[PDB]
Amino acid sequence: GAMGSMERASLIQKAKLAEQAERYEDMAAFMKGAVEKGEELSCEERNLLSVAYKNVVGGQRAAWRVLSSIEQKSNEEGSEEKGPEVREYREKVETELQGVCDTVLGLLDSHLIKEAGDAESRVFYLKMKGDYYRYLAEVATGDDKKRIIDSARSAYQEAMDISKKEMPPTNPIRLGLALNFSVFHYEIANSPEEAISLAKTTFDEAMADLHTLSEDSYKDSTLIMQLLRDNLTLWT
Amino acid sequence: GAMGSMERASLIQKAKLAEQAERYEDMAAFMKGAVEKGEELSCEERNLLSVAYKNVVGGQRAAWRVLSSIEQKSNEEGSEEKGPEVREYREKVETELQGVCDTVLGLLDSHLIKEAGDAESRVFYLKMKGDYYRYLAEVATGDDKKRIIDSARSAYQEAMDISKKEMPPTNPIRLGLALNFSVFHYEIANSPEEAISLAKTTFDEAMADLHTLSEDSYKDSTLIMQLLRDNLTLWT
Amino acid sequence: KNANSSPV
Amino acid sequence: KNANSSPV
Ligand SMILES: [Ca+2]
Ligand SMILES: [Ca+2]
Ligand SMILES: [Mg+2]
Ligand SMILES: [Mg+2]
Ligand SMILES: [Mg+2]
Ligand SMILES: [Mg+2]
Ligand code: NA
Ligand code: NA
Ligand code: NA
Ligand code: NA
Repeated sequence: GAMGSMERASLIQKAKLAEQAERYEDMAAFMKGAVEKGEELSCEERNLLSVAYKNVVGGQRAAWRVLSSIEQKSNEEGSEEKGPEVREYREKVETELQGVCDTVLGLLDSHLIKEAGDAESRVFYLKMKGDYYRYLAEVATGDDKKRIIDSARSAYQEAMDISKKEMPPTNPIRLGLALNFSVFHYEIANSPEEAISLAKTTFDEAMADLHTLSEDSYKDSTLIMQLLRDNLTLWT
Repeated sequence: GAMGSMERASLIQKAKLAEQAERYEDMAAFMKGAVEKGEELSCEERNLLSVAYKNVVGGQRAAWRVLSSIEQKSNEEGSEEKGPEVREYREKVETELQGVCDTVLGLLDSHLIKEAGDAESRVFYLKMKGDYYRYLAEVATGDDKKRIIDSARSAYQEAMDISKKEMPPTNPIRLGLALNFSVFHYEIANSPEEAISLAKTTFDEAMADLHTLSEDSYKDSTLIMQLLRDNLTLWT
Repeated sequence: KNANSSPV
Repeated sequence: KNANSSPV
């Protein structure tokens, strides 16, 4: 890999500089290089890895949605035929998005999840696995679509089982996992009732645990609880 | 080139899709492919070329400024030594920025400027040449810095001479050229008085010509006049 | 985006 | 950015 010659610590240092510069593609390449050193990631390093790829794929997803919308309008009645360019360019962005998701899933499988023994790291990586299969599912249309969806569901479910056993209901990663699994149910699995039930129960169990938290932990947890509430407001 | 097999019209169509999707690197690659077909560019196509590269280099310039600031703070008294990583990563972004500027200047030299006979196209391309030498000048420190600055000045000056002879004072490209040449004087050439004089005279001569314009032309010209006023407010 | 998801 | 420049 192109980062093979750079020190692990220098890659982490440069990932933080890239974040400050909003250079998220660089940030992701630096963090991929750090993962490929083969050592486990600290909590801060896991967050850098996630932030980097979240921003890269987030831009790709936004572009794909713009192009898919244009493509859909081109297939409506009365729409003028414009040739293959819209489909071609949507496919270009789609293939690049799929490539990033495959890269992330590859890092999780080689060998971040295998070596993650603590609840916090294992849940973090399994949530990531669910997330990037969910992004693959957003664009899937072929005979692998059901398998992609089940891969997301399976990863989220394993993360949920560990998180419920080993983490408090206010833990921000537990909360973000539940938030994302609820979005998976609503947007991907055609299960809005399951999505709403999960968001409600997650919110209520966190509320009951806030009294145990310091001021700073309270702020971290309520930030994610507000996203659950925002979704419930959209959905009900 | 990688766009060599795609139709000119398809490249322009995809440049417009990339703009809608805020995929400016793609947009620039599509427009480079269109330029390399060897035909002159229409007014709309020149605008697509400029918008694409303006956004690509604009992100690079913003990142370079963040990293240069961090680097400068690292060289202040009492600052802890952190190794070569800040300089290395600033240099990485700088080299990529220089590469984009060189690409744009290469397109202007092969052969957009040579084949531009009309005032509007020739001024547009010479202004672009000044702009991308100005971006090179923003990061230059070596023995070529004076030559880079003079290359920007020379291109802007030729564009100014043509624009004053052949275009009305309200023409948006004439106005944008004067705006950018004034920024060159203030930020690059250490000539704030020249910058202020140019912005003032440009603004006043446009004001005197607004009465000739339709409502839509009036809106286009006053938009750029407001940027001249904004700079004068910063500078005086 | 159709719904809010986790910042990390 | 230190000053306003042209949108195109
Ligand atoms: Ca394409
Ligand atoms: Ca570097
Ligand atoms: Mg080492
Ligand atoms: Mg372990
Ligand atoms: Mg042809
Ligand atoms: Mg000609
Ligand atoms: Na077409
Ligand atoms: Na625990
Ligand atoms: Na260092
Ligand atoms: Na004229």
